[PDB]
Amino acid sequence: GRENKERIFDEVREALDTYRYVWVLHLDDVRTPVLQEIRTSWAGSKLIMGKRKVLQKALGEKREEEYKENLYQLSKLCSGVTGLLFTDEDVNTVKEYFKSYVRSDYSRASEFKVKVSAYYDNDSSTVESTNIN
Amino acid sequence: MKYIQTEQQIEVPEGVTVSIKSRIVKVVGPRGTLTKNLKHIDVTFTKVNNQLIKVAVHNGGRKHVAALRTVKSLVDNMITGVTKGYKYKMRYVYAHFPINVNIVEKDGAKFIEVRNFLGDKKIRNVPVRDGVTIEFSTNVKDEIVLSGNSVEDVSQNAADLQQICRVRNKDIRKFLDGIYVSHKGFIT
Amino acid sequence: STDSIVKASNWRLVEVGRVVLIKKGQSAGKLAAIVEIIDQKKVLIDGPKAGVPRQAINLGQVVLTPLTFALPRGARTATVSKKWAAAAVCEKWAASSWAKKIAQRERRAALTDFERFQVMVLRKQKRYTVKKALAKA
Amino acid sequence: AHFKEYQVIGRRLPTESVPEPKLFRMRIFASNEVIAKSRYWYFLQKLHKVKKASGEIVSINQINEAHPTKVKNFGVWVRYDSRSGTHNMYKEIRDVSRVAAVETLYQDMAARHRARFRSIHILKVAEIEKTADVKRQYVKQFLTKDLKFPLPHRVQKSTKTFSYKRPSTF
RNA sequence: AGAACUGGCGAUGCGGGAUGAACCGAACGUAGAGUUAAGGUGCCGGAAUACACGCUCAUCAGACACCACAAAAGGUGUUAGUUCAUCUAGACAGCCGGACGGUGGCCAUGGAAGUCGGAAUCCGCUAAGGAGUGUGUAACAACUCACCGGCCGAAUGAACUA
RNA sequence: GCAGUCAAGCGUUCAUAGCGACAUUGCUUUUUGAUUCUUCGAUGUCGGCUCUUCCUAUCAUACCGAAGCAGAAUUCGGUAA
Repeated sequence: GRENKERIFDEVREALDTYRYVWVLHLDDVRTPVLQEIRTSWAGSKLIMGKRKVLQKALGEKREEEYKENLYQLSKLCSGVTGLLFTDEDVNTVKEYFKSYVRSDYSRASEFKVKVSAYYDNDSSTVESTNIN
Repeated sequence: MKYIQTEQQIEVPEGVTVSIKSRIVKVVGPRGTLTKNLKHIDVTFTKVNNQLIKVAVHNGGRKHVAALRTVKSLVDNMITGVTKGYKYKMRYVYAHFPINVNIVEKDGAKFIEVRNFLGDKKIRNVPVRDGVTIEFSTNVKDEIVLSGNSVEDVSQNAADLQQICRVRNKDIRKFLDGIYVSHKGFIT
Repeated sequence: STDSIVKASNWRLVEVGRVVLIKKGQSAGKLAAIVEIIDQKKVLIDGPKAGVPRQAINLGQVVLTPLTFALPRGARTATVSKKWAAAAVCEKWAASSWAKKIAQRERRAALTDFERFQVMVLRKQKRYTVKKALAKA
Repeated sequence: AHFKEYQVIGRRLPTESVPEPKLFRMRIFASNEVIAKSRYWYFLQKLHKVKKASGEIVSINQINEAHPTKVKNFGVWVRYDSRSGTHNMYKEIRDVSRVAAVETLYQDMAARHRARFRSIHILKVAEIEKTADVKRQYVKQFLTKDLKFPLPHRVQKSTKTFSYKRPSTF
């Protein structure tokens, strides 16, 4: 319902101070047992998904209002169905991980691979963009 | 509630041209021409620019507005019937008696002849309409293909051809002899 | 020859600034402009220069004329009288062949019997030129 | 008939030990002066204890419209007695003056719901000041900008029983 | 079948209800003129094919008191309504991408794993996914929705009243 | 007498394929009553024979739909005199 949208609006906000890195992932064709082992292999990470126009507004789609600073740039970088991830151990590890990460999927025998596009650091307050396939 | 005006939009691609005097519709294009008589539906057609044509009903009731959408759907089948063209493929399920289906001609009348249906000596004749070409499936077993420009010429001739083979005084769960429409597709 | 030959079927349509002619009632043949539409059947009309008072009327009692001009919706009478003169619709009314026909049957009502006799003598002299101009081609 | 909105003021009775009864006024839509005095004691009996013999009418005043030529959107609340038990109704009318909208409401209830004059109680008629809160739809479709619509298929009222033109429409 | 009060008919014509002892109007000398009652004004049939706002389309319409028949119950036919909810931080419909793990919980056993049968009934991960709606395989496999997202661009859904 | 609607038990499972108890609303005058209206200075007051026409609430024939309808044989229903 709508109260799920007002819920997920909040835990996007309060995730910003607890974890220093903000990672957003483009993932179109995934499986739920594929997702749950992305979850359970990252116990330090807190992974919360949701609808885009909620996740845009929870990051703030305008440049005027925001929870922490330099926050609006990273929200515009995402186009498709996204799921956020919050870890703090290393910047080198996670971008190594989902390049190394691969499974198989449907043709619709064909490989499956989730990929990242935008990175952020809270205490540094700077927005990074990359393209790894 | 007496809607003040409603309207729809008819998309016209590049290859085809339409010509509309009062409610007579002529659609000309690559595969051929089709016509339709719409004197009864009480609408107003209007060109804006060479690809889009707005239909319109001013001050109409709900029975009048509901028939404004079906003017869209009847002219749009005239458009796809001339660019793409309509093509049905029917298959005929037989249990013990194979069915011999051919096309015979009696004074140019193009009759489809269903023989030996369920072991009957009766010879049935279903006339081919104007603007529908029936051919039999090369190198695929048990298939009859109806193709033409108009939907109402093709689909009625597909519906005529199944009801001539209807089973009487028998149970239908055991007896499945008959001709059926596999699917309704396009030419190109 | 690769165009859509769809006919126009042009119509007079009620709108703000559509000038009308009132056929029956107290007005009886005076111009007026539609100020504001109310619903399917009732409109709010006024003509200041003609002299019809501002009032709300049904569209049974009026007939639409093909002349128009621009007028903002909800305009008052003093606003209309300036737009009325600036478009010069009163001059543009008399240019039509339909305003001539009204004055034509009007003038035939007010003929003196001696004036009606002069129409006879002149229509005799007119046809004698016509019958010679005809039957030479 | 053509209704006229009136203001009727009532004062029970100046009696001994109670001078100055309080006062009461109402706004009454009626055809003439004689009905609206009698229609005043209809409602005002239901609200507290007076009668026509126990009461008297102070003054009646005809309320003309504050702005006739301005076109208004009107919301009306209606309590009418159907064949079953009575119930509320809210309708919206786009018309010219206050007393002309009640004219087109009694036609509207009689046509659609078959309610006579004696069943309907006009609760309150109020002017909707700003638009875009017009709740109903049939009032709302006339509020779009630059509204234009034709009148197709017009008839012509012929005075003679015969006409030689083979007449055509618009 | 038998009483109460009042008006009638019998004892009474005249206009109206096509027709009718009792209903509506009105009670009578003989004539002219004017105006009305009840009832009427497409035509028979004297009189507006008047004006105005709407509703209704019946493969048995409906048409004016007494009066010459109709009920309970039904109908996404149609026009109005009331009460609740959902939405422009994107609804309902349509397609398109997910739909999971503990755990085949157990009782049935010739064979059901959410599902031919049956007492029962939770957590984990979770945007979300029901010890689960059905198509059905002896049983598996396999599919869908309801639970969610992306394209998609304005209102919609449910229960009731007349 | 006949028809609606509510559905108890049944049709091994499962209210509504098929049967059907009673609540509740009706129609009919081919029933018995109720009335005693018109006929008591006659309306010739049972059944059968002969003969025409009409109603449909359809037993058969025609064409269809349903099932606990393999065929065959039936059962239930629709337009139909």
